[PDB]
Amino acid sequence: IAALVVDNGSGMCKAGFAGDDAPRAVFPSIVGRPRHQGVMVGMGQKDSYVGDEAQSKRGILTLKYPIEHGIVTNWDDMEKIWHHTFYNELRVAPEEHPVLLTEAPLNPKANREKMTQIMFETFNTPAMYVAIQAVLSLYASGRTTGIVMDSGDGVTHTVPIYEGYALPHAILRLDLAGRDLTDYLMKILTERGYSFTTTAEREIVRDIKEKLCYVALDFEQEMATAASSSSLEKSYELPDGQVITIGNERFRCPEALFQPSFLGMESCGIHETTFNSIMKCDVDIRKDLYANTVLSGGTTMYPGIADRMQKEITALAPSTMKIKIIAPPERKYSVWIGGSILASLSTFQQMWISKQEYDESGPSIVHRKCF
Amino acid sequence: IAALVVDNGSGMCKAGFAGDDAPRAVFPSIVGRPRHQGVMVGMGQKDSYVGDEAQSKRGILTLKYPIEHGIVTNWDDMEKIWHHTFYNELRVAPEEHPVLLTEAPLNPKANREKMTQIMFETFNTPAMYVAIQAVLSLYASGRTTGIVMDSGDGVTHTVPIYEGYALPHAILRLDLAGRDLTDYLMKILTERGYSFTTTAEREIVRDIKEKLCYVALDFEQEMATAASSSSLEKSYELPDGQVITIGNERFRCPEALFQPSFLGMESCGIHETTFNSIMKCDVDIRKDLYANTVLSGGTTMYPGIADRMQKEITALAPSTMKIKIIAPPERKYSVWIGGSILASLSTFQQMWISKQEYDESGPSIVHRKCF
Amino acid sequence: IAALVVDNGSGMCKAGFAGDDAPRAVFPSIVGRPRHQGVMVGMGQKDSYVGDEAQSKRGILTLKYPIEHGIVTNWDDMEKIWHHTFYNELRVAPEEHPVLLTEAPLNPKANREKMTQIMFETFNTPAMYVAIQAVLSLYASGRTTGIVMDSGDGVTHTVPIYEGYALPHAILRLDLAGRDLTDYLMKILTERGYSFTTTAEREIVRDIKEKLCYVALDFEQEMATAASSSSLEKSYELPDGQVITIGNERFRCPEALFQPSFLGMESCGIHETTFNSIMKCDVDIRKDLYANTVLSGGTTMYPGIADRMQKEITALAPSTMKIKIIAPPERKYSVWIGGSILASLSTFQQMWISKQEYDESGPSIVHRKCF
Amino acid sequence: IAALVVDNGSGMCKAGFAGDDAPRAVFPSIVGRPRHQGVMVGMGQKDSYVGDEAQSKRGILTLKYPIEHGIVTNWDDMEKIWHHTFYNELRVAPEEHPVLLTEAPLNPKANREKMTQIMFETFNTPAMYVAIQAVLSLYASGRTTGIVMDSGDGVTHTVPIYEGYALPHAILRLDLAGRDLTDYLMKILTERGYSFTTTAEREIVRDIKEKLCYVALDFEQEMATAASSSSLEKSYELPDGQVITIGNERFRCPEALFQPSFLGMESCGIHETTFNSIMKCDVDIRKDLYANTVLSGGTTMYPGIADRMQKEITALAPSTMKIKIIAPPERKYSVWIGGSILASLSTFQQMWISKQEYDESGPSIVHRKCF
Amino acid sequence: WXAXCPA
Amino acid sequence: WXAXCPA
Amino acid sequence: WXAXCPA
Amino acid sequence: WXAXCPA
Amino acid sequence: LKIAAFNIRTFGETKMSNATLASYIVRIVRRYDIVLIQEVRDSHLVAVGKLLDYLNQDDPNTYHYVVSEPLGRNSYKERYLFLFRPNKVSVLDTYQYDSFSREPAVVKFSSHSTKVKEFAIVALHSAPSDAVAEINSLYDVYLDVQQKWHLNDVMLMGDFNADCSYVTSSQWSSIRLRTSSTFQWLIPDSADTTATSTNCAYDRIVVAGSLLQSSVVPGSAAPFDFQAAYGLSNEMALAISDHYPVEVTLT
Amino acid sequence: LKIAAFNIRTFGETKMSNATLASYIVRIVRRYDIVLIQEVRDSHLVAVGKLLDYLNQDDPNTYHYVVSEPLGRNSYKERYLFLFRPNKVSVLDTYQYDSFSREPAVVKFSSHSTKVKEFAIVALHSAPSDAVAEINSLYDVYLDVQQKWHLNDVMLMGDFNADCSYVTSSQWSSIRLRTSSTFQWLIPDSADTTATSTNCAYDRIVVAGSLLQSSVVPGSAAPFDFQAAYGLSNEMALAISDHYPVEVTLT
Ligand SMILES: Nc1ncnc2c1ncn2[C@@H]1O[C@H](COP(=O)(O)OP(=O)(O)O)[C@@H](O)[C@H]1O
Ligand SMILES: [Mg+2]
Ligand SMILES: [Mg+2]
Ligand SMILES: [Mg+2]
Ligand SMILES: [Mg+2]
Ligand SMILES: [Mg+2]
Ligand SMILES: [Mg+2]
Ligand SMILES: [Mg+2]
Repeated sequence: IAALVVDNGSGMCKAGFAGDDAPRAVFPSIVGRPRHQGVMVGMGQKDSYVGDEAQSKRGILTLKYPIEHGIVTNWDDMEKIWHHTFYNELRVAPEEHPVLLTEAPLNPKANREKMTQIMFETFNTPAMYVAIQAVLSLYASGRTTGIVMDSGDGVTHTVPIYEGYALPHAILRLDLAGRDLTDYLMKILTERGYSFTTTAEREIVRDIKEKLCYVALDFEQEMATAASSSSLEKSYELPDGQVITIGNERFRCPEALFQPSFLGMESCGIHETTFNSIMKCDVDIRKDLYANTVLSGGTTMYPGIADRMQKEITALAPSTMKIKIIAPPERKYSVWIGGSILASLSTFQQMWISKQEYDESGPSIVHRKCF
Repeated sequence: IAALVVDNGSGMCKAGFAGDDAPRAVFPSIVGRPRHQGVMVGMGQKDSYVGDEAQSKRGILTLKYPIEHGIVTNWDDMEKIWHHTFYNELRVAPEEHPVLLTEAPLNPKANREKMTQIMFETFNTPAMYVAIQAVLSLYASGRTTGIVMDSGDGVTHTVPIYEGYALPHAILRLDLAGRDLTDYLMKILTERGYSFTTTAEREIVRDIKEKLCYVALDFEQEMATAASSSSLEKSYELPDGQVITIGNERFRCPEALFQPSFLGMESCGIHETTFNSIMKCDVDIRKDLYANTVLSGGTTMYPGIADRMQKEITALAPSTMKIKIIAPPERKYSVWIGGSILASLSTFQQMWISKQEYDESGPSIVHRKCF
Repeated sequence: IAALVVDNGSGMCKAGFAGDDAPRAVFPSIVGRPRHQGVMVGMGQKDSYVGDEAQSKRGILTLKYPIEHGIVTNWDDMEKIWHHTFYNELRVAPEEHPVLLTEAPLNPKANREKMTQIMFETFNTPAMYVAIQAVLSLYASGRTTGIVMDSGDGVTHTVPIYEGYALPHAILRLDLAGRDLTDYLMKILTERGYSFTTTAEREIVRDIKEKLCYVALDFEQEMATAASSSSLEKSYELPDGQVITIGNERFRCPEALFQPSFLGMESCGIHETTFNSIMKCDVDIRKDLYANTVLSGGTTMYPGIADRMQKEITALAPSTMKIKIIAPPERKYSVWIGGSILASLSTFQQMWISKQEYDESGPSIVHRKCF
Repeated sequence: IAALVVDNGSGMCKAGFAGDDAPRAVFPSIVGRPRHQGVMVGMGQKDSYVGDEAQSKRGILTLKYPIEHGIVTNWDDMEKIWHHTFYNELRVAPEEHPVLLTEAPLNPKANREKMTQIMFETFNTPAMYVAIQAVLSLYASGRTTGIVMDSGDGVTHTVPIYEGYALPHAILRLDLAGRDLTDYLMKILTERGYSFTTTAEREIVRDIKEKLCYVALDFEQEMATAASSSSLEKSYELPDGQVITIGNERFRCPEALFQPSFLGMESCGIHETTFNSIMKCDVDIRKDLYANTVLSGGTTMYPGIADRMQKEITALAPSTMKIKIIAPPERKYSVWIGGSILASLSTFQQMWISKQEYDESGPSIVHRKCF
Repeated sequence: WXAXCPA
Repeated sequence: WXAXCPA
Repeated sequence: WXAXCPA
Repeated sequence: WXAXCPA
Repeated sequence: LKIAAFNIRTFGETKMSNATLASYIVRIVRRYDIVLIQEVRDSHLVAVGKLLDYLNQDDPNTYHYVVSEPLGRNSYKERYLFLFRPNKVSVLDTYQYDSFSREPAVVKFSSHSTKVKEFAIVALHSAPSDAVAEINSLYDVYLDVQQKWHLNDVMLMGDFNADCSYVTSSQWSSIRLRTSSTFQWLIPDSADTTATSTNCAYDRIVVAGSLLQSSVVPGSAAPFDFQAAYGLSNEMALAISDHYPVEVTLT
Repeated sequence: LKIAAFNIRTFGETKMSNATLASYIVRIVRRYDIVLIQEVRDSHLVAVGKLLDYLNQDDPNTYHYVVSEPLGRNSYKERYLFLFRPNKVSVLDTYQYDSFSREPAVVKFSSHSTKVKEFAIVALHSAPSDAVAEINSLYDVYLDVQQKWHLNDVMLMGDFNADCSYVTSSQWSSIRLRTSSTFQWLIPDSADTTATSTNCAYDRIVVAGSLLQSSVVPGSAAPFDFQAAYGLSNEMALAISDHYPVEVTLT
């Protein structure tokens, strides 16, 4: 009857029912196997821990992310996390109602094919559909035109849309994302005199990233203040019990997006990619695209990101133009919210891929019937 | 009572009722079909856009002109625009009252036959009439004697009328017109350093031509002045905000009207064609044509065209001659006004061709009762 | 005595003396600068590498092409290439003997003006002449009438010449070329599962195209063959030792030439452009033009390009027309071969542009005494 | 004016003149404070014994290592180790000629900051420079390309260098080193029956490791031969007169380098961390680095280590890859030998940080000028 | 170029 | 992935 | 048209 | 060190 | 089959910083095929994985872990550990408690080597200030086991905080285990079960079931003086824990 | 003030492996302010660190140590281990003398309790083969310290291995010790200074200086029979050493 909107991104997974305004199941996309053989009290040998259970028992479990830059490298673990998100969290059998998936654009064709095969056989859902994460972002904002900046945990991409018509030639994908920032923070904090190498220790670093780092309006101007002012310093407490001090390392990590040469990537900055995305489009739609820029993704929650991006684009773009960066609140859940709106639409009912279509045309049906 | 009058010329099309002093439905005769898939399913959209709809969203649509060189090419697309003007624009059913049609002279026989058939079959209009666009210009100016200069988007033609009695042996049809002028401006603007290759950009060029282009009295002298001064330069604003600089190309393009060899056309210039038309007439009436020379068509809006027109003719014509050029305002819509006056005339009512005549004799009646 | 000839253009550049049977200096026109800090003292390596130096060490340098789509964009890096070829590779002083340059038709006037200034100020060459790359191909094939297709790296242009007297109005230029094909192959290879992002791997993609890509006689039936077979899959060796397998992308990449809708380009296909160019010419000369259609450029080195075009033209052209495609071997250096022959001709000694002519009239002389 | 080059690393410390082929002052970096109040006949180091003198009296003294994992902890204790090096061992005034220092990569800023202050204040050296330990290894081998495997007593790191452009993002650091192996060998020997707890006993175990331990390629099977034969069992007499026998523990201790999980360290093995560093490099420089792999450090002259790592890498690396492990003889002083060659170079003179430059910009110049 | 294409 | 990036 | 011009 | 490692 | 109840003091990452102290604990646990570890303040299971890193380094299948949920909301989030060798004995079924600040945990092992094929183990470290409650409370808990699992023999240990003025003469008779002859107490009050010099029989080994009584080796139940056995002093002994292991031998 | 000399047979790590013997040696060394230790086979100073550890375990400055670099000419090299209480006597200066397998050393002592204020300690374990030859050169050493260090009283005492066929009557007159009455011999020859039953007086006590001869209490020079004083057997005594300590008292 209803529609199960599921966004299997990297870092976190969102699940819920169609029509709701917020996801009901958010947990890290981490699956762990028992390093040492043994059993739990009052329970059998679970043999796997998914989500918040994995972090609770991280000592006697391994930590591995099934998603790396929006690519499913292993499928035995992906079958587990899907199993966890249907029975243990949503507490509903998927065989009753169809589901909807999301994926990054320009993904390998083998990635989408295996998604269809697993779900139509392991779960046996009546219908299934795959949508671009960036496209669903526009539905949440309620607009029909404008570029979409989807900077997720593993993949950053821009999909310019004008009047509901996509431009496949204008899609640019960047592998620099929040995960690469976390690994970059380890090397920067090493210079200060703190060492983090453990996989379980990596999570603590990520918690520092989400609470202290901010993007300033200038490198040289603000860094000059940092070298001669202690006001920028902010103290933080590790779960172990010690207290550390973060100074000029606060601003360098979130600003690697604008200068990717710090990590060694030859790809241009995130502001450059957005600017290059529009320039590939035709002249007549450039006025509309500049006005409507939608920000999405977890790595867009840094304070001051809207001002810095607007300043960068304004310099590159010609003057006498109304540049506007749309960064509404609740943008972290923009991708899931759009999926709920699209699923609830009655017009979308004619786009579901049924079992009859899948069986006759094989698993490759997702390439033509679906986007 | 009321009679529809519609200018079926290429590019901009005019429509209205008999007796009015100004057309109400003016829109380019363009039709676009999207060349991209619709990723957004929120609205059903449309697979065809006609009139200002295509002009508003010409960024994505592939513009096509159904009428080329005063010739209908795609009859399937040609019928679509007629639906839009009757219902969406004028909100008037064609059956209620008759319609008036216009066309360029020396048109192929098949064009007249199928145009009338569409009126009788698809729109079942009780009565219509096809008239030469240049002939109607005389009625608009009031005078019934002189030589008319109609220079439309696709075809520029001449026809002499001396107190009526249009001469069929002195009509010259030249395919050089504003449409080829824009294509010529397409090539010359490459030399300055701007490219507008795509069809969507081709409409921007026409806007530049209608705004900055002007006719120089002496082509050779202005070449030297422009090559050593920036006074002739004028700036412009593109839709995307960029600014371009126009130098000698401002007046080189309109000057091609007198030097068709610049476009590779073996035909002589329009000023020489006007002189040649009068020569074919008898010497007794030649003195009359010089006194009455009216100008019509959109490509006559270039400033100084009237002054240049009288300068060239003075050279070819002998001395002590009355070289008078009549260039009234609104001459771009002069054909529409002439048709409106003719339709309102009571004597012309008996000259219509009715449905019963068509069924008895077939479409061939367009060449016996219709002129 | 012997005059230098340099077919300067995007990608490989060919330089040599007059009368030589093959260019002795071929190398990519690539200028790069390091993106990492120097760590070794006494290394002795310079801060700029061009030609083969950049190709060998492309894993560090940020390669930049001075010539894009036929127009020089960075004169600072561009001048280094000219300084390198004359001194480091050709081992000859340019100021002793005249230098001949080539450029694509329909280029910005500012491009030629700065090209002249560099010859007569930086190098001080006694004489210089710039020739259209299209007209040079006739001399290579020993013909005087016909159309050429110098599909290079940056620009594809067709120029019909009928026993001399090149028609200016029929010259068609299309931005689609070999470089844009590589970018398409970059995107389509992502679907299979191979990702190339930085400029360093862009050269790797180019080598793959030159060794595996080919044009199928038919397009629709070719895809069916790859669907039920694996004989079309060929293995390739990456520089790092990895093995990559090419699927149906072997023939899809060159297919963008005939169907520009793959790249979103609205302009007609490569075969339709030549048909458009022929129709612009007079009817009396179309019989000769159909027979003599010689090709050129490295983008036409794909196997099967001769048969595919002939089928496309034959269907488009009226029957009983002797459609012959002339694609002789060595045509990859067709532009340079004609220049060497043409320069050695005694008649060329009259239209050289000497330094005295440039001094008396400035750089503007290149638009008057030279085509 | 010579150039003093001192290793100042963990464990043994090397000091010698520039241009020499072998260090002269080699002695452990151990300083000790007298636990007992009494002094002996004509006794001059009453503050603390420093150098190998403390080794000869470790029974009375308590030994403390100023370097732990390549970072200075006791700055007061370090001031003695240099004062003993320059005066009682090297026998020259350090103020006469400047001194060159080495430091491990990814070190805390405070280690380099206080290093500059001590040199310019306590010793008043004319100039000072800091060079990465890994970089100097390549100079001794005389090559300019390849990776560096410096496995010292306190830290193990890999720094790939390609044509003099080291890659900052590919530097990897592993905390496990020779010192941790000695602790592991002590723990396993306790189960065997011989318990070592004192710092003097800790040194003795190190002597056992340096003489008997070796790497076995077939570690997964060697323990079967060890458990079924006494041939692998060797006897080394202890200073107290008890002769202990080392059985399977002979090869298990060196195996901790490849299997860090034996020590509880979750980081990848030494063979794996080399591959990971290469995986982070560019594709086009991947082939060259495989051929040139240089082994350095004191934990590398284990017999058979080159064969084991070569076999390990060729399994992970793609086939048909020339994997060459360059292990020059006398690699225990590769870091110091490279320092002498760089110091004697004339070009390196311009990179020295003069005392005058230190005064104006303070100690903060140590990162602006150096790496 | 100067307007249309990227050059 | 399968070539370029670490995936 | 049908011969001469493109129409 | 100052946090992670013992130094 | 050597079964002991070792009451480690402050088991966590803090004690894992030292390496020598962890080495001794590794030596102690290897002595017993089945060993009970109580008062383990670990919350993320970091410390328990370190043991199996050392304990199972020789072979992955050398020991198995059976740990309980963080039911101990009082101060530290402690949890019980049931370290047993898998090829001596195999776990069949277990469940949590079903009156206590720390709920008891019951497990069942299949001991093929000993004559007792099936038996149940109850672990309970109690509150020192509330000693009177659980001791009588578990007597009713004992009766439930004999019907829900139909096991005649049920084995009891734990840190009951007994003797040393914690329990007096008035409440000695209040213990149903003392009154009932089936719940014979192996550990006499004279023996010292704590690392300190003071005599304290905090732990009490209780064996129930007629067939279990013949299974226990007479005279084997005695506290472990690991301080003297390993030649250690008082401060290192207190560094490990304030309590002595109390073993039992099954034949 | 109490001074004694104790020769330990092969003082090395082989002896403190035992603990009972280690307990014994601490007893004698605590009985005297100044003790002379010879035959120190220790090379890396492991033994001396453990030895004074039992002496300064409670008060860090009960005893202070002075150790000589191994001066053995042959392969066997010994050390001149010194142990003194700083409160009773302080070290003023030290000197290593330039004929002997191991050259002797002399030090200055400030004894406020005794009548004499500065006296010089000369210690030497003689070579049994060349005992007669080397003792004569000590007279020149006695001549050495009286002007360069200008001490009127010098205390020379140690294991010179005299009598028991090592020194006969003819060789007794050869040495200068008995010839000059300035330095006088104290320890009786009939008394046995060895742990063995044989009456061999290997330790010789030589006192020089008018002030110091008045300071020494008459009758205070006697062997310490630790075998009988502590109630030990012969083989236990032989394990400690083959000699008996010799002690003198200065008032
Ligand atoms: N203001 C203007 N200035 C110059 N040219 C114009 C102007 N307005 C229209 N034109 C040209 O006139 C052409 C057609 O105008 P018009 O004659 O009204 O249409 P039709 O050809 O149907 O009669 C267009 O192609 C346009 O280029
Ligand atoms: Mg996402
Ligand atoms: Mg018209
Ligand atoms: Mg070319
Ligand atoms: Mg080192
Ligand atoms: Mg306790
Ligand atoms: Mg008791
Ligand atoms: Mg005697």
